[PDB]
Amino acid sequence: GSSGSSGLAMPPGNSHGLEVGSLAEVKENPPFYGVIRWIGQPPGLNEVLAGLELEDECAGCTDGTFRGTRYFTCALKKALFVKLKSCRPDSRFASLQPSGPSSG
Repeated sequence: GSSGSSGLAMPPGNSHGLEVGSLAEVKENPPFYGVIRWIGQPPGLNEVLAGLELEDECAGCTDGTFRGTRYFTCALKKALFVKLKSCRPDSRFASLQPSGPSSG
């Protein structure tokens, strides 16, 4: 076990903690940010693809449809699918103890 304070780490699993609902980041040329939506493998190519919904409307993306198979419901031009294995936890909106003194 790693020597720290925060646990819930499963490197042997996916990478750290990338699941539906949680924010993640993809390592590519265009630096963008999106939250996970659907995580699965289409009928043909076995690969954990986590559907990320881009906050910014970029021309070229889809409305949450991979290979003509809608997994979730999102806006138009704000759904980019990527390999979950090549994803990174996004702590852009991660909070830890809003206040110091917890003892009321």
